[PDB]
Amino acid sequence: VNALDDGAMEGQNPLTLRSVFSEGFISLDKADITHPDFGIVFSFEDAEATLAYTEAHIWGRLISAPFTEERTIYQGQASETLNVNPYNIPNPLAQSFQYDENRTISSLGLYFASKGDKQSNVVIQIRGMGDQGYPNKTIYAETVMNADDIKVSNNASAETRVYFDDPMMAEGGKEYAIVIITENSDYTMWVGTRTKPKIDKPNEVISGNPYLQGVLFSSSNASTWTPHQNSDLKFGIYTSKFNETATIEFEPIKLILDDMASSTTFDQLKWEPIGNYQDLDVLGLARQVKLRATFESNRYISPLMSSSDLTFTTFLTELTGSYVGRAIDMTEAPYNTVRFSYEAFLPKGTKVVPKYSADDGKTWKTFTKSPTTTRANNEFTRYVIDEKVKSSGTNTKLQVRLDLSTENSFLRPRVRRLMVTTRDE
Amino acid sequence: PLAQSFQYDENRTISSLGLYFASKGDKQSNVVIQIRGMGDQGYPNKTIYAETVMNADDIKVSNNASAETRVYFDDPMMAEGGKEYAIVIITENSDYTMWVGTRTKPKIDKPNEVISGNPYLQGVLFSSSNASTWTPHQNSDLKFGIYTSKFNETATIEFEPI
Amino acid sequence: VNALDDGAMEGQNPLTLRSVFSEGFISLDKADITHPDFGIVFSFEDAEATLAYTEA
Amino acid sequence: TFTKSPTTTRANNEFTRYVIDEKVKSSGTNTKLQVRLDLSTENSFLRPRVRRLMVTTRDE
Amino acid sequence: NIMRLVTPPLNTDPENLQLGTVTVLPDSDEAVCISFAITRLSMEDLQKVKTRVDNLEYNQA
Amino acid sequence: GTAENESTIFNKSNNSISLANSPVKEIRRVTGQVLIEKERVTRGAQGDGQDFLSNNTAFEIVKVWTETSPGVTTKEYKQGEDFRLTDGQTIDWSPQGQEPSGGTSYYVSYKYNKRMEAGKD
Amino acid sequence: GTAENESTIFNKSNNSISLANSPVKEIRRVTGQVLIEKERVTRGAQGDGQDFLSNNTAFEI
Repeated sequence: VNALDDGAMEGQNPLTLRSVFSEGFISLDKADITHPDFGIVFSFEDAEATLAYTEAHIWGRLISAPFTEERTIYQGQASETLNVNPYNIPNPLAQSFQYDENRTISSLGLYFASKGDKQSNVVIQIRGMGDQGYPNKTIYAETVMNADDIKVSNNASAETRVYFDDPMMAEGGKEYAIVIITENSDYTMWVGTRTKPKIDKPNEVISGNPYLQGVLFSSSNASTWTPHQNSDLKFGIYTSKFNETATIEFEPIKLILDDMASSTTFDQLKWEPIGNYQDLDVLGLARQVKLRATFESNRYISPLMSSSDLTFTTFLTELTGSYVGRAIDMTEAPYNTVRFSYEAFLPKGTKVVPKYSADDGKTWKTFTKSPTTTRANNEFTRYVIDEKVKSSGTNTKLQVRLDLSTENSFLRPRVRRLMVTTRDE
Repeated sequence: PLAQSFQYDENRTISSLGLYFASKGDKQSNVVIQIRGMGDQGYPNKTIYAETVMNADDIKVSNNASAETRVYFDDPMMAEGGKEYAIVIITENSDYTMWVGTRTKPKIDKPNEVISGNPYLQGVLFSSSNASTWTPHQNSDLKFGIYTSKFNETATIEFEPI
Repeated sequence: VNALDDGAMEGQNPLTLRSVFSEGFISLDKADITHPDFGIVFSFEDAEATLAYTEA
Repeated sequence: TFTKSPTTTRANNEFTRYVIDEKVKSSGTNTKLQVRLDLSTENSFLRPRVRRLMVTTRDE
Repeated sequence: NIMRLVTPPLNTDPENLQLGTVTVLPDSDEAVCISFAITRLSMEDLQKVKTRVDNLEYNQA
Repeated sequence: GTAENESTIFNKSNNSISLANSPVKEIRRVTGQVLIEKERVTRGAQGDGQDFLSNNTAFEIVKVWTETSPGVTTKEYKQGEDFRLTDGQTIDWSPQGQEPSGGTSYYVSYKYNKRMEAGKD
Repeated sequence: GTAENESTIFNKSNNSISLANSPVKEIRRVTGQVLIEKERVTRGAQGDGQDFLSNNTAFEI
C-alpha cells in the first residue's frame, strides 16, 4: 500500500522492493510504455487507467443524451486581444479556476479573435496547480483542435467548444488551470482586463476583477508563467450530470427478407452490439428499416463521443489494449505463490483479464482460481486472487499485466489501485 | 543575482560553462557561479548541484561581448534528460555586469539587425534581490554556452625535464 | 530501501527507525558534517558522494 | 572493522555492490550504532565514489 | 548445461534431507560448494523473530 | 557419397535450387541467411548489461528502436556508441551512450543463419 | 555442448576472431568465402560442353 503512493522509479539499475509490485496510476515510471501490447490512457486526477478511442456508412443520432451539461463558471467581460504566444511573435497562455465541490467537467468554452490557416491547430490542456499558485507539468486532459473547429468573431460572440475523450473530475477546493498551446504565431484570444472598456459596450468599463478566483498567465516555453493579476480570459466551463439510460437511433437503412434474422441474432445484450436493441419495420422487403440502440449510462461516458455524431461503424467498435508493468528481477527473493489484487469497473460487455510472466514476457500465464469479490464503491469492485502459481521450485522473475477490452465505444472498463505481492510457501 | 534556465533531451555530462561579462570589479572581487535545479513550477530551487568561485583575473571582459570566460567545476554536472536546470550567478559586489540578448532590440555588433524571435526558446532569464524569489524576463536570455564531454580510453601527463 | 529515499531527520530528539540506517546522499540531515573526520562532498544530481581536491 | 570479506555483485559499468553480513558481537547485544566510510586516493585525478548506503542490524 | 543455465536436480522424496549443492566447473579440479540445509529454529530464535516483527510494525507506524 | 557446403545464390524471382548429385538419399542440413524484423526484447535488470536474442547465430544488427503506437518510432539507438553486437548472441549496452530503461521492452532487427526445417521452411 | 554455424564478419584489418563458449575441446570446421586468381583450365573436346574447376564449392565467376 505504501509503495502504491511512491509513484517514481529510476531509469538504470533501479533499487526495487523484493516480492512487491504496485501501480498507483500516478506516473508513467512503473509502466513499460513501449511494449507492443501497451494501450492504456491515464487519468492522474482520479488515479485510474482506461482505454481511449481508436478508429481502427449509415449515420446515427444520439436522441437521449447520457448526460446534461450546465455552465457553472462563466467570465463574459472582454476588453482586449492577447496573442497566445506573445514572447515569440516575429518583429502559451493559461487561466486558473477552482470549484468548492467535486464536479465532473465535461467541456470547455473559449473565445478566439483570430486563427491561422486550414492546416494549423491548437492544443488544449488542463494542468494542475502547485502549492505555490502556479501551473505544474502534470497534464490531466489533452486534445487537438483544428482550424475548422475553432470559430472566430470580431466581437467575442463565437464560442468554440472543446471536448475531451475522458471527463475531468475536479476535486473540490483544488485549483486547476486551462492551458492553450500552439506553435503558430497567428492565433489570438479575447481577454478581459480591469478598467478597460468592453468591446461591445464601450460606454461601460470592467470595474472590478473579471474573475476573482483566477489569474491569467503567459509563458514563452509553457514552464515559466508570468501572471497577469488584472486580466482573465473570457471562458466558460461546463459540468455534466449523467442520467439513468441513453439511446441512439440509426438513420433508416444480407438479403433484405432474411437479413432480419441475422440482424436480430447479432444485436444482443451480451454480443458485440451490447446496446439492448429495438427495431421499426415497413413491409419486409423494404431497404427502409430503422434500428434503435439503448444502454445504461454512467459518469465515465466520453464527452467527445456524446458531442460527436456517430455511425454504425464508429459505434460498435471493439476497443482493446493492455497495461504492462516494467519487469522485476526477483533473483534475491525467489517466490512460488502470488497474491494478485486490483479494483476494476466493468460495464456491460467489458473484461479485465489479469496475467503474469515468470520469463520477461517470453510466455504469459493465467490464474486458474476465480477471484473473490468485495465491493469498493458504486462503480468499482475489488478482485483478489491468491494462487500457488508454481507447485515445486521457485520463480526468480515477475512481470505484471492487465488486459482491457470492450464491445462498443461508449462503455469502457476502468482499473485502479493495482497491488501484487509474492511469497515463498 | 541572475539565472538562466536550460534543459537537454538526453543524459549529457556537462563539463564547463561559457559566460560573457561586460565589466568586472577590482582585483579582490569574485563571483560565485552555481548550477541549481528547477522545480515543478518552472522556477529555480534551493538545491545546488555545483559551485565554484571565479576571481577577477579569471573573468575576461569586453565591450563587444567577444570575451568568453570559461568556468570549470571540480565535479562534472550530470544532466538528466528531460529535466530543467538553471545556472545561477551570485556576487556581493555591485560593479559586475553581463551581456543579455533581448527580443526586438538591436545587436551590439550589428545594429542594422535586430533579434527577431526569442533568443533561447527553452530558457528564461531570471533576476532576484535575495537569490530566493526570482522575477522572470520572458523576452530576454543570457549570452552563454554549455559544453558537454565524451570521455576516452586513456589520459597522459608529461612533466618538464629534470 | 524506503528509508534510503526519505532524506529527512529532525534536529532535537529525532524519531529513528529501529535497527535501520540508510543514506541516500540527497541531504545533509543524516550526516554528521561537524565531525572532525568528515571531509566528503555530496553530488545530489547523481545521489553520490566523493572527495574534493585539497592542496595539502 | 569487519573481519569478513564482502561478497561482490555488479551494478553497472562503474559501480560494484559490496555487502558484509557478520555477527559483530559473539555474546550480548550492543545498544548504539554509528556508520562510517573511509575514502582515500593515491593521486588527484582518480577518486572513489559511493552511493546507496544501507545498514541494517539484527538480533540472532 | 552451460554455467549460466545449470541448476540442481529437482527432488521431493520425503526420506531424504538436502544438505547443499556442489557445482563442478567444466573439465576442472575446481568445484564450488554451498550449504542450504533446512536448520531448526529454537524458541529463543522465534522470540527474536517476533521482536523483529514488533520493530518492523513500529517503524511502519 | 557425402556432399557438404554445396553453394547456390538464392534469387527472389526463383525460389527453387537444384542439387548436383542425382541419387540423393537424405538432406542432412539446409542453412541460409534470414532477416528478423521487429523481435520484441526485454531489457535486463543489470545496467550496461547484455540481453539475449532469440537465435544464437546472429551476425549483424539492422535496427534497435521503440514505439508507443504501431509505426511511430519514439527513439532509435545508434550502434557503436549506444550498443554493439557481442558473441553473436546479445545486444551489449556497455558503450557510453543511451540505453532502454530497466525491465522495459524494445524492438531488435538482425540477420542470422537459420537451419531450415523440411515441410515447414 | 555443440555449437554450429557460429558466425563473424571477417576484417582485413584484424585477422583474429573469438569463440562464444569458453571451454573449447576441438573445432570441427572453420569455413568462409575465398577468392582465387588466375586458375588454368583446358577446354574439353566435346563442343559447347563442360570444363571442371579445382574446387566443387564455387558460386560466382
